[PDB]
Amino acid sequence: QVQLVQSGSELKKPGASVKVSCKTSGYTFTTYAMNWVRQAPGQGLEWMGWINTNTGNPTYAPGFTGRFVFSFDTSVSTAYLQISSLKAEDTAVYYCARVYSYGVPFDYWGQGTLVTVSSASTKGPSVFPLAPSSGGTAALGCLVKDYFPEPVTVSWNSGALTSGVHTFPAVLQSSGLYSLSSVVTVPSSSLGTQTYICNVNHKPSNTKVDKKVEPK
Amino acid sequence: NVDPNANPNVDPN
Amino acid sequence: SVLTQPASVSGSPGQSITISCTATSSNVGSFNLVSWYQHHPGKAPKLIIHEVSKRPSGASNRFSGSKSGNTASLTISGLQAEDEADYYCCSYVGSDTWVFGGGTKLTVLGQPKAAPSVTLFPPSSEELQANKATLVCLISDFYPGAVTVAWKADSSPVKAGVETTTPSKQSNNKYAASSYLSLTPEQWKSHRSYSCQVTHEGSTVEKTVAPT
Ligand SMILES: [N+]
Ligand SMILES: [N+]
Ligand SMILES: [N+]
Ligand SMILES: [N+]
Ligand SMILES: [N+]
Ligand SMILES: [N+]
Ligand SMILES: [N+]
Ligand SMILES: [N+]
Ligand SMILES: [N+]
Ligand SMILES: [N+]
Ligand SMILES: [N+]
Ligand SMILES: [N+]
Ligand SMILES: [N+]
Ligand SMILES: [N+]
Ligand SMILES: [N+]
Ligand SMILES: [N+]
Ligand SMILES: [N+]
Ligand SMILES: [N+]
Ligand SMILES: [N+]
Ligand SMILES: [N+]
Ligand SMILES: [N+]
Ligand SMILES: [N+]
Ligand SMILES: [N+]
Ligand SMILES: [N+]
Ligand SMILES: [N+]
Ligand SMILES: [N+]
Ligand code: NA
Ligand code: NA
Ligand code: NA
Ligand code: NA
Ligand code: NA
Ligand code: NA
Ligand code: NA
Ligand code: NA
Ligand code: NA
Ligand code: NA
Ligand code: NA
Ligand code: NA
Ligand code: NA
Repeated sequence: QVQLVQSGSELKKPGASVKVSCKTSGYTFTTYAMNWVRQAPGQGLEWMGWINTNTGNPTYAPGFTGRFVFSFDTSVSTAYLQISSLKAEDTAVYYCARVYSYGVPFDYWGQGTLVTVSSASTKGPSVFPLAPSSGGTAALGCLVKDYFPEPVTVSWNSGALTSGVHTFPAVLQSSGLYSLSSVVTVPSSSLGTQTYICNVNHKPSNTKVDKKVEPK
Repeated sequence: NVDPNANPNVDPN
Repeated sequence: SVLTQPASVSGSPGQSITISCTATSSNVGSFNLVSWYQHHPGKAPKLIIHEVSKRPSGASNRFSGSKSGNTASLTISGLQAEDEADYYCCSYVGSDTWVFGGGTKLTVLGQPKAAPSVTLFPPSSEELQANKATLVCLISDFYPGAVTVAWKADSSPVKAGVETTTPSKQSNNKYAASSYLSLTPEQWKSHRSYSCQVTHEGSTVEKTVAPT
């Protein structure tokens, strides 16, 4: 079976370099061209160019002429994409894709490699309580502010409280940091007796926070 | 005109 | 893009839908090397049509394609939930180069409209005591998964300091989003109230909070 298998996610600072690999199997590598396609956040697929695997001649679309290099290593049937002097706007999922013929382009695709370029540095979150106070139920939560990189996970009362929990996907701020919130809906009658604690875990910074959320 | 069955990867020498 | 597609199309299960792809340049020449790709998020795109109308074995026979003039069309019949995805047309454009269309988001309307529920929290005293202030507007249980969010200081629009997420699919197949308004503590206390206004399918739900 034709397979194109790409290397894993990359997180880079501007100015850094990155090299994405695209390992093929199931066919003769030098028989078919290897193309590269990008998808930036909130954008569509964009054709970047291709390399001829018999001649080594690369073709770059405008927009990808200057800092991009297509290469390959026939000894391991692998194609590479190298980007010099990375920019924030290089942030995208990069795909390799084979062309079979002019009539049949991009018949097999790699699974994609996410390359994130950000000036942000690792940072644990600041956790603030979202104090309670429709109907007999009250909403309380935790604001998980200014962290990097993803991910964060939130539980409530060490996993004992699961019903009514809504943990929202993080917003990516212009500063490059993330913030998210988790909120739980509970009986208003319980606010006097039951303690509510959000358990925040940010592994990239080796930080955990248990934040007690009380009324007033 | 482009032949749809043609392979673009051919050595053009 | 060199190939123009509608940003979005929608249909109900069972219906047929068509997605157009119009060349804006004579670089396509005879425009007979048009292919289509289905793209589910986080997965590799999949070839579903090539040379305008050829559907390969291993692609669903509900996919078809045609062209008229410089407009190629993809048609999906017997619409099913798993057809929900992005769809891209693609053309050869001479001298061993290719180009993709801008993409079309296909929504399969598999459930009824659902208005968003909105919860708005003011800044916490702890954050205020750290000389920062964040309003938190949480938006849940809406369908279709598109909203726009506007903020107001009292009755006046506020655009500075607003960060809003894209909609994300919930486990119950409705959508959620959140929006954050960053203020100084002094801005927060200087107004009678702030409002988060969520617009969904032509109607608006607004929640208000006040320093006290
Ligand atoms: N593949
Ligand atoms: N590199
Ligand atoms: N680009
Ligand atoms: N290389
Ligand atoms: N090379
Ligand atoms: N190289
Ligand atoms: N390289
Ligand atoms: N770029
Ligand atoms: N063909
Ligand atoms: N593939
Ligand atoms: N940072
Ligand atoms: N996360
Ligand atoms: N806990
Ligand atoms: N997230
Ligand atoms: N731990
Ligand atoms: N609290
Ligand atoms: N053509
Ligand atoms: N199908
Ligand atoms: N599908
Ligand atoms: N595009
Ligand atoms: N719904
Ligand atoms: N508070
Ligand atoms: N505080
Ligand atoms: N909500
Ligand atoms: N706004
Ligand atoms: N669901
Ligand atoms: Na990553
Ligand atoms: Na650098
Ligand atoms: Na381009
Ligand atoms: Na070369
Ligand atoms: Na270009
Ligand atoms: Na924790
Ligand atoms: Na995707
Ligand atoms: Na086939
Ligand atoms: Na085929
Ligand atoms: Na669906
Ligand atoms: Na709510
Ligand atoms: Na803070
Ligand atoms: Na404006």
